[PDB]
Amino acid sequence: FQKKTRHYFIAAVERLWDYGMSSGSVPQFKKVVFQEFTDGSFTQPLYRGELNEHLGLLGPYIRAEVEDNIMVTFRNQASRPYSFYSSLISYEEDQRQGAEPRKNFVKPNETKTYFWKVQHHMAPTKDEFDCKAWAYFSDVDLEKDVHSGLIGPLLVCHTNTLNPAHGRQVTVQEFALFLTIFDETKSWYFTENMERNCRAPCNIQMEDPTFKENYRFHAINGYIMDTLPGLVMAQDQRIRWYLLSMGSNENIHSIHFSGHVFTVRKKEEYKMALYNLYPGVFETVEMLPSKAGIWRVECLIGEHLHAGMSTLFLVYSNKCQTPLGMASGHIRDFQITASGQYGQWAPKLARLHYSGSINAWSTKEPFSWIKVDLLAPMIIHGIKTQGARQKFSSLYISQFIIMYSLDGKKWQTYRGNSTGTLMVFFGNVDSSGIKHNIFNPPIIARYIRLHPTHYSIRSTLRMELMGCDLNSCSMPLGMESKAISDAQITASSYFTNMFATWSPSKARLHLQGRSNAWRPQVNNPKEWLQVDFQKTMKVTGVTTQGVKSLLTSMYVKEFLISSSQDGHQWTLFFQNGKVKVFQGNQDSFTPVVNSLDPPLLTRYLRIHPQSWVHQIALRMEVLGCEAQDLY
Amino acid sequence: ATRRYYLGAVELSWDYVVYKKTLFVEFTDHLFNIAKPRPPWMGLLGPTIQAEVYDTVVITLKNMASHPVSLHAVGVSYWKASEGAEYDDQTSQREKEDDKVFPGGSHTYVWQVLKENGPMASDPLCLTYSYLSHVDLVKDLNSGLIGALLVCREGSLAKEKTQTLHKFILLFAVFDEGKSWHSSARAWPKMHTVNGYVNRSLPGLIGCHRKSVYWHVIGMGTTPEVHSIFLEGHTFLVRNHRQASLEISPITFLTAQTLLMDLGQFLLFCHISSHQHDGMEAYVKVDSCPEEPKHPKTWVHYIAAEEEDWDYAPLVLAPDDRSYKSQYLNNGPQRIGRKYKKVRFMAYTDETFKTREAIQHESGILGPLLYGEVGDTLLIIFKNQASRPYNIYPHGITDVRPLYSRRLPKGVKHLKDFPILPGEIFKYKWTVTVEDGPTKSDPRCLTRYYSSFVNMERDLASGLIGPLLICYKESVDQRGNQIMSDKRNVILFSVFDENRSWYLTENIQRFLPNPAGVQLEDPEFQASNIMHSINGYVFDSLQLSVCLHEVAYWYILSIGAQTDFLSVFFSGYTFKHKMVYEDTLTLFPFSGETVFMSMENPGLWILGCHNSDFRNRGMTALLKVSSCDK
Ligand SMILES: *[C@@H]1O[C@H](CO)[C@@H](O[C@@H]2O[C@H](CO)[C@@H](O)[C@H](O)[C@H]2NC(C)=O)[C@H](O)[C@H]1NC(C)=O
Ligand SMILES: *[C@H]1O[C@H](CO)[C@@H](O)[C@H](O)[C@H]1NC(C)=O
Ligand SMILES: *[C@H]1O[C@H](CO)[C@@H](O)[C@H](O)[C@H]1NC(C)=O
Ligand SMILES: [Ca+2]
Ligand SMILES: [Cu+2]
Ligand SMILES: [Cu+2]
Repeated sequence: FQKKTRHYFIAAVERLWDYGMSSGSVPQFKKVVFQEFTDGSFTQPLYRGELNEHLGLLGPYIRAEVEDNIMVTFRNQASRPYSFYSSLISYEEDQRQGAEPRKNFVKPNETKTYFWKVQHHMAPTKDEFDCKAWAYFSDVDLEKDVHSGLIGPLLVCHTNTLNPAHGRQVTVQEFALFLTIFDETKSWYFTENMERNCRAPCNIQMEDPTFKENYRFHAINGYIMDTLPGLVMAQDQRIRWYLLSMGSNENIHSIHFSGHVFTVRKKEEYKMALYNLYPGVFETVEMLPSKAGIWRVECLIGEHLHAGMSTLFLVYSNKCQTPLGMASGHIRDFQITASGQYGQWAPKLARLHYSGSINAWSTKEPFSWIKVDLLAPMIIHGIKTQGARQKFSSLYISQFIIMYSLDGKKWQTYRGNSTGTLMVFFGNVDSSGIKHNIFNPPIIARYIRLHPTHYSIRSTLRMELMGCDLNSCSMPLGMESKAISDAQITASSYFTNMFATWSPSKARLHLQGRSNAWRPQVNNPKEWLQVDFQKTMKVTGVTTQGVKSLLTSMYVKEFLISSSQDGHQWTLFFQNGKVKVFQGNQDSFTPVVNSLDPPLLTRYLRIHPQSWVHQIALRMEVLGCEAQDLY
Repeated sequence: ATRRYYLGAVELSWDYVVYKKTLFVEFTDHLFNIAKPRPPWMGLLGPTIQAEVYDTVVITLKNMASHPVSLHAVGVSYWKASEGAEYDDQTSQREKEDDKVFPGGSHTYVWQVLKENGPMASDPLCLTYSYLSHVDLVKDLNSGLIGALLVCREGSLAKEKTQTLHKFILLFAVFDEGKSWHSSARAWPKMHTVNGYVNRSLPGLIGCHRKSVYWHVIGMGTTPEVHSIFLEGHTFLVRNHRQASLEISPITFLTAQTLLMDLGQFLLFCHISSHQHDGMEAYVKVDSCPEEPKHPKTWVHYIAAEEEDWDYAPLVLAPDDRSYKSQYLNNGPQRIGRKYKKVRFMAYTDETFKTREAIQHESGILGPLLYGEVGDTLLIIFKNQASRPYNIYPHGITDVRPLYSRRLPKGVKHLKDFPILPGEIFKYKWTVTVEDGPTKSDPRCLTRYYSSFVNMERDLASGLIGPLLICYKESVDQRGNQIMSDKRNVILFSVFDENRSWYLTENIQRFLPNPAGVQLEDPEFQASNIMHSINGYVFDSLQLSVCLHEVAYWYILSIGAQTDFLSVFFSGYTFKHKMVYEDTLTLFPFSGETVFMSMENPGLWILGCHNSDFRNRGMTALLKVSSCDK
């Protein structure tokens, strides 16, 4: 096991503070932020990924293990020169100096690069959590350069907790939360008061009841209207929260998550419902959000809530009603086929809460619709629907009907309990109208279409889906555990000599050896492999794989299946038309989630290889359980 | 089991002749019929509702008010068909009706405790949680909607049918009748106080004497408004992390316990200057009982209270009208590096109070470093050598009695009362027992202090401060006593408000040139003497010498600088307080806390505090680090 020197090419820039949701006179603001770049040539802006856009109006994650190396090659791009600073900023030694100028000052366009061993000083402990949380900010003016906008998160981890995949994730999913109450008597704000809001209609309110951030700013980042974006999480994969309050001396914030509870470590771990964040106290706390649906975080402090903390988070993942995954789903799943167009396109990006200007679905089309392949027959209990925000335009969909297909071929409309002819659904009312519709009787589908019945400026949408699975026996039938005896499987024929016996009794999803899989005596498509269940079974699908023969690769590319009740005559598998051309392997290893449209009820299952790689070679497994026994 | 609580919410008229609200009723209704548990400690309180780990509670609220009012929990799980919190959680038609009970409505409530929200393996037997109401969070609260809601392991109905427990719910709460449901002319709205028991008001009951009493304490308000609560006996549950004084903020609840001595209804503070006048109080009648039908050290201190002069900023000075610092000291003519006449504790060699005790020019104003492990006895022999009379009392120990007798100075109710005039000396005995020292959890040395108590700060502010250290047992045995235990060192965060000092206008005939315009009571001059400092030293005045690879404990406290709290700094350095590692210490005005530090970051470091509105009003020092020798 190794140590790593992990640099982070990072800088400081500006743009700032948007509101446009639903709740147009909106103001420009021009505060400073940290920003992660791509290399020394400070060019690639390093697009903030869907996985960390919650971070939003503060800086990128900087992360390390115990016996590690942290490095920051930093460029300032601004007016007032700023700097990097946190606690373990372990400077070094001494110098021929004049009372030790240890002053960190980073002038615009200059590059101040610093890097240091991260001792067990900064590390979390055996008593603690898998990772502790620390702040970095500009120390040029720690007072102003915090309302200005140089808040930053820093994570320090136990050894063997991160990945090749960057960051960690061993049942993780982390989020930071940055609760301040920003104010502009701080940082260059002069270049805002008479930069915008004033021309020849000016000279109105100097510092009398004007309070422009105690007119607004109650941060949970600075996407902190009463709604910030990226709080996507799986209703299990237990989520760690990084709460760090900052600001001034009224900046106590007491946060909680409705209908959820979390555990905090210290001496031990004791269970808590809300946490008085203090300024300078960098909390880590974890929870297991086993209640599906759509919630929020709020600083419970009366007057704070009532000017910006009611800031949503969504859980999708099962019991049963979780978000079906639109934050936690499928990067660019499914969309339409002509219905939907406006440069800033359709889905691709039409999810709930998706922050930005290029955000959601968008079509000035009297005849429209969008389509989600749930990639499996699913229960859909409801649909949270919301709208977007334009130039100064409020635009959304006001009315909609919902059609679904369980199959793809023949569709039809919907008729939520005893309505009339057709189930008319009520849309949004603004650019943040999360109007969680529920399906009165539920819906079982694979595909859902949404069709507008009236729009604002454009048929315009962003949405999540409510529900969860039916729960078929997606559990290994006994090929792996070998609950199915070596006796219990024959094949069409087996290859055999002296240095090998590739008998059918070897076809096992992961099996090592000299002869570690099934092989036919020669290579024919009308060749097969047969499982015999000593009883009557129900099947989801067969997991296929090839063999690593130390010789060459061997695997099966395409196959067929056949079923029987008698075990001597065979009714084979079909699509909605001809036989099922099965999408099989491509390597010595790697298995295949290959399942069946009509769950096959049988007792005699036969594999029918069609196309292969070098020889026909099979390590495999069946998924399922059983209905009644034989009759 | 499966528990039901059929109780709605009402409008009621309140008192102790000023102010009438909306409360949270208690009653056995199907309609509107009386039903009361409330007599004692229950103030404005929806009934303390208790459910165990595996249970399922059903509140059904009947609303009666001009108010649209909700019901919403914390610390518990439920379906989006409760929550009781309006905002677009998508929620179908019937899933939002829990969110706001339209005025004079009626709604059922679906409440669950799962395993995942029961209390953790080792902590409070029973968790502190409250039940709120939020439609208009600010309104619903200040008005008067709040109750206690408790949750704990498999056995209340069964192991409190057979168990004995002395438990109350104290609701430390700050309703503001200007933020009520409610809206020439001279007398605008007000309140600020415990359980709803105002000013000095007192509630009800007590617990038995020879054992322990548990209180689920719920923090309240509609603003960032911190308190700091006390009474006699230590208040040792936080975890079994073992605390000087319950310290409550915005919205706070964890749950704590204490022991007892006898009948003395013990005094119940909010103990801060600002909250005081309009503050919180209640008694505690600790009575007799129903249910019966390498040894220990001996320390010595000769300390005198004694008048001297204090230059807060000697080393460094550079004023004119050139700064906010330039303004400090005597706002008439005199205004350079700032000199006042103070009275600080100072210890002598022996009864012959003659031999000057060599000083610790790092502790500045601070008294001699007092220390005593559990089991020891402090014989503290104390002379006044300042005219205007004072005394000595340690916030920490409870067994403090005059040396030889168990008398009370001929007349007074207890020593922190009146005693010691100019000249006269008193022999005090401080005996320290396990109860006032640390534990198998804390550090090994909790931080405390001694003030004088003839006047409170009209004393203290004038210089009466010194650090008291109570500690775990050890001597060439126990833990860490094989080559050396590296020395003890104290920082004191203190605003001295000369404006109150028992040397008030004494000091104006002094340093200030001419009272030929004897001006007093002023906007800027009052601000001109509020001295935000660490050990009297201010504005990077005498810092501290240390070196790298050196390692020892810091003991720190907030005193005199009140009305507020202190998040505290240390540039680039990090400490192990509470056996975690944090970089900033949050400190109240009781605030005794004890950190530990590996000194190995060479350079100037600007120790101050994480609040950047005093560290400009002074309130900063420096620290230096560089290799040593030995
Ligand atoms: C209890 O509350 C009453 C409320 O009036 C306090 O009475 C006055 O408070 C004003 C504050 O503006 C002070 O100027 C006076 O000291 C009080 N005057 C009267 C008429 O008594 C009162 O201070 C409170 N009691 C306590 C605990 O001191
Ligand atoms: C370099 O950065 C700062 C940003 O304010 C500025 O002084 C200067 O104009 C920049 N250099 C360029 C783009 O020529
Ligand atoms: C629609 O019918 C279902 C059938 O049980 C019912 O549960 C639901 O309450 C009805 N929808 C309404 C009136 O909200
Ligand atoms: Ca609801
Ligand atoms: Cu807050
Ligand atoms: Cu108070």
